[PDB]
Amino acid sequence: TPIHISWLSLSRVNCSQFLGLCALPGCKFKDVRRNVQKDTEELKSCGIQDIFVFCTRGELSKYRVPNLLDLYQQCGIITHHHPIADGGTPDIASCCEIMEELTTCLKNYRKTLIHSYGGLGRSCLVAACLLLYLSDTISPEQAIDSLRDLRGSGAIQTIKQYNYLHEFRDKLAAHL
Repeated sequence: TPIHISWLSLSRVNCSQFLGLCALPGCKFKDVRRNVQKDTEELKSCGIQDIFVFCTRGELSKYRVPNLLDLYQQCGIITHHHPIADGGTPDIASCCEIMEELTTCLKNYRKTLIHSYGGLGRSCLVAACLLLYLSDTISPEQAIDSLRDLRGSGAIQTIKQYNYLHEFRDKLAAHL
């Protein structure tokens, strides 16, 4: 099979663009045997221009895709690797850099895709953060609902992540 991308509409934050989310491309784990090169080519063939990866180095090793980043760039895709702990959250400085690189991809009209291990939690956390980021009217609860509607009730994984969403605005406000 291909690799499925779940496209998030950003119209709720006044944006014509869509943001793509997915699970680990080329992942090879129990019962899951993907072809990292075919997947890459597929994404490339789809028009993907920029890809954000939140999987750590260890994971890329575990799931036998250590040169994931390599392959993406070999295919002409700009790769944004910002490791976030499985079940964890990004510090404010890193999450801030992610928001900025994402916003730029959109303002440039770049077909953008983001992924974690299972595209459910770390990825939804960043996606939901981007909604709060681009809108000052949407609630954490609402941003969570939008991703829940896209990824399922398991959109956000841990209460640590829920906790980050609530107050992400305040933590981000903390700007010296």
